[PDB]
Amino acid sequence: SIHMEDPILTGVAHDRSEAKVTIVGLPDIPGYAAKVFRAVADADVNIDMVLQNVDGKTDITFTCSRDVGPAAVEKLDSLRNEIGFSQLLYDDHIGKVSLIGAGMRSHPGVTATFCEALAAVGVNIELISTSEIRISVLCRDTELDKAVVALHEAFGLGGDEEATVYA
Amino acid sequence: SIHMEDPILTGVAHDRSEAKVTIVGLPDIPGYAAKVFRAVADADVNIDMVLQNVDGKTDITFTCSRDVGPAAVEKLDSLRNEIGFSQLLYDDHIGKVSLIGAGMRSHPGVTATFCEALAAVGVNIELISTSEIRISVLCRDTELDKAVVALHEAFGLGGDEEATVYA
Repeated sequence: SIHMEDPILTGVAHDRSEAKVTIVGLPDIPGYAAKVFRAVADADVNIDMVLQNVDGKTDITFTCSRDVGPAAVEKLDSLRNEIGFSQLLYDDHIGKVSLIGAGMRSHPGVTATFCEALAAVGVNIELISTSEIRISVLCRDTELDKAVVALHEAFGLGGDEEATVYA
Repeated sequence: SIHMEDPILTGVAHDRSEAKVTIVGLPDIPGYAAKVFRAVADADVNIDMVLQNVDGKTDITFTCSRDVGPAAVEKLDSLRNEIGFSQLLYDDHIGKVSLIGAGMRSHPGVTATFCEALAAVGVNIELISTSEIRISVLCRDTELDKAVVALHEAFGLGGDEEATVYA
């Protein structure tokens, strides 16, 4: 489409078949995080919403599609000695809702308006990731439909044959 | 340039003047997270690497440029009653190193190779965010130069007048 000084919003996406994985109690020593990502690449699972958070320990979280969810954690567990973790967390009752677009990163107001919209329909955010081209949140599947609606409303979308330049 | 089935890597970026902000002890109730982002938008600070992690409480983390770092936390603190947090964390001795590109998200191996490269020069990852178009990590400023080098080496870049289609 239009593929400027204001952000372009091309749509609202949603995926109901999502899994959330947390590796708990990772040594904060160089090498260990890399093993986590190598294991996932070796197992051929495309991951998203990835983050690291803090003992001398750290946790890593990501999502992936449910269908490969169990394959992910198995691979991960098969390397419990080499990766130093104490626990693997798993949540397959969540879905991802997203604002797609471009140039979103210089306008933090978009993210705030994104969240204000979900809050207004009492949607709870479990994870959030943002980029130039996507703002995604992870929530329970029971709330995906009201989230999509709220987003469409808040941003004047749409078709989605519509795109918008939002101010 | 070239702006395919393999990822395009257009460069390695680095920014030494970075600040890391953590809002600690946020009520996991709809509305509060949105207040955090609204405060930042109101204060006109472009944020990045944003994440939410877990009591009934949650934490949010992000980065921004140092020059506006203190303005961020001030704004945040000015709303300590309305936002429910117990603590604000602040780190201005870190920098961001990034792999720029497109189509990176279907190849988790890139992220793993990214991390393997930093691990090999004993760089510690404090934050990581990934997208189709950027993989960034936050580390101490004392390690930025060796990180940039290691990345260039690992991915056959570059100029950066070079771009690569990596396999």
